[PDB]
Amino acid sequence: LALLLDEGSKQLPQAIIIGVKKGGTRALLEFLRVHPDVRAVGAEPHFFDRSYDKGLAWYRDLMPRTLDGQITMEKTPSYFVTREAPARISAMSKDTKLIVVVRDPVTRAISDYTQTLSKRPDIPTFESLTFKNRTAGLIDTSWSAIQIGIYAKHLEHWLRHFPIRQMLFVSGERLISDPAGELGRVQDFLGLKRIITDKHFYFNKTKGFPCLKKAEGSSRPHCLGKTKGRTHPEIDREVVRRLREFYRPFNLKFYQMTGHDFGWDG
Ligand SMILES: CC(=O)N[C@H]1[C@@H](O[C@H]2[C@H](O)[C@@H](O)[C@H](O[C@H]3[C@H](O)[C@@H](NS(=O)(=O)O)[C@@H](O[C@H]4[C@H](O)[C@@H](OS(=O)(=O)O)[C@H](O[C@H]5[C@H](O)[C@@H](NS(=O)(=O)O)[C@@H](O[C@H]6[C@H](O)[C@@H](OS(=O)(=O)O)[C@H](O[C@H]7[C@H](O)[C@@H](NS(=O)(=O)O)[C@@H](O[C@H]8[C@H](O)[C@@H](O)[C@H](Oc9ccc([N+](=O)[O-])cc9)O[C@@H]8C(=O)O)O[C@@H]7COS(=O)(=O)O)O[C@H]6C(=O)O)O[C@@H]5COS(=O)(=O)O)O[C@H]4C(=O)O)O[C@@H]3COS(=O)(=O)O)O[C@@H]2C(=O)O)O[C@H](COS(=O)(=O)O)[C@@H](O)[C@@H]1O
Ligand SMILES: Nc1ncnc2c1ncn2[C@@H]1O[C@H](COP(=O)(O)O)[C@@H](OP(=O)(O)O)[C@H]1O
Ligand code: NA
Repeated sequence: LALLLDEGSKQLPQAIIIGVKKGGTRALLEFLRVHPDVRAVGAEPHFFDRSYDKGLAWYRDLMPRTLDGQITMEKTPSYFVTREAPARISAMSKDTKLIVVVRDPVTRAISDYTQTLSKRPDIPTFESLTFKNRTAGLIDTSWSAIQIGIYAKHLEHWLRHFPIRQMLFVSGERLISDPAGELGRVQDFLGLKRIITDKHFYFNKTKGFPCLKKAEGSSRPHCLGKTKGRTHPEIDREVVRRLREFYRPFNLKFYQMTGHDFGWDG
């Protein structure tokens, strides 16, 4: 009795949020889902890093259906640091657009540690993990929480397979302070009309972050959940200064590669 509509085909994603871990990848994808021309995968696929042997038909079948003109997207934050991922994504399509939501490497590292802490309460201290010798002097650049934050090093690998014009570096800090402004730039990059705007957001004082007045799936207000916007433990103040000192030259190189000063160093 009801009219059942064509929902279109499943397309491979024309744009992927490839990083960074704890940069604000869920927030960005959630906000983009408000747009009538966006369809997104929910959970992180981890195709190009973990499930690549399943093949592209399996990956395609994970995708939402789309009507003509809609963009298909997913986010997997580990892609950015996955050595094989640039070649593999280019093999799917050299024209894929890539979004990297970046964040102050120091708060990104603490966020990453705090995520582990929320699931494993008796992990070692952040300060012990920061140093080779677990006390001072030399920073353990091999520790994942520090290594992920050296964005210029990972970016080099991507630029061997993509032109930088196909990459957008989104400010995780501005995504919080001015979500509508940042989403304006994202919509431009994706070729989307600039529909997501200031009126889609409000500041939730209890959450401490922007929330959506309406989500794609909700007539009611939507904040991200308990795993988003965690209270960080306090980190030793001198350790923080040392980590900021370690990242500064790498940050400046990243500003030079991307053409933008993200403000993490004054
Ligand atoms: C409203 C509306 O509209 N609605 C609508 C819609 O809905 C939708 C929506 O929209 C959306 O939004 C949603 O989404 C969602 C999703 O889905 C979900 N998912 S799930 O899956 O979960 O489900 C979610 O998501 C989220 C979550 O939450 C999270 O979680 S947590 O918890 O974690 O937080 C996630 O996360 C993730 C991340 O991200 C990742 N990253 S990357 O980068 O990787 O990518 C990951 O991470 C992880 C990893 O994995 C790992 O690795 S491995 O390999 O290992 O595995 C890593 O690990 C590491 C760590 O971290 C470290 N640590 S530190 O500290 O350094 O950092 C290390 O660890 C270590 C330590 O250290 C030491 O200590 C230890 O030692 C030991 C141990 C043991 C022993 N014994 O045993 O004896 C001894 C000693 O060790 C350790 C180890 O090793 O382990 O290291 C490690 C490793 O490293 S390397 O590098 O070397 O490798 O990391 C990790 C972490 O975490 O960190 O993954 C993760 C996860 O994991 S698990 O496991 O947990 O699983 O994710 C997130 C995201 O975002 O994604 O949620 C969401 C949402 O949210 S909100 O907010 O937004 O709310 O969805 C939805 C749905 O879909 O439903 O729609 C719908 C539908 O519709 S349609 O139409 O479409 O159909 C509707 O209905 C509605 O209404
Ligand atoms: N509106 C929002 N609500 C909640 N978290 C937001 C947000 N906009 C940005 N974020 C950031 O998104 C981070 C998580 O990034 P990802 O989804 O890539 O793992 C959070 O880390 P914190 O928990 O350290 O605050 C938080 O700072
Ligand atoms: Na973590």
